[PDB]
Amino acid sequence: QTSNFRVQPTESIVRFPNITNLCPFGEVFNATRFASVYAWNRKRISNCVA
Amino acid sequence: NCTFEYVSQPFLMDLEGKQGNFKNLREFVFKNIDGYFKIYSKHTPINLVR
Repeated sequence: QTSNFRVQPTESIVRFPNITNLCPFGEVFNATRFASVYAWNRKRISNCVA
Repeated sequence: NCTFEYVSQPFLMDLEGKQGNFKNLREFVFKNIDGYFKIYSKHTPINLVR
């Protein structure tokens, strides 16, 4: 028994889920009217894919 | 102040039959580990008091 033989992998693949729960940036970059700089509007973004 | 919110299809109401002591046993397990809140459930037919 001289050595060992291994079928090396040809390539590499990755699979994460369907990527669907997109964050609502449209509501912040495509809003009809923005707030005044002295009274800026603030929106909390959480539990979504940005 | 609100730092989360979530919704899903309802689970509590899957009652069977109409009358007789109690119809369906609801079983829940709540566990809080490493920030995560884990909720397990099951529903089962039953015909018995106590």
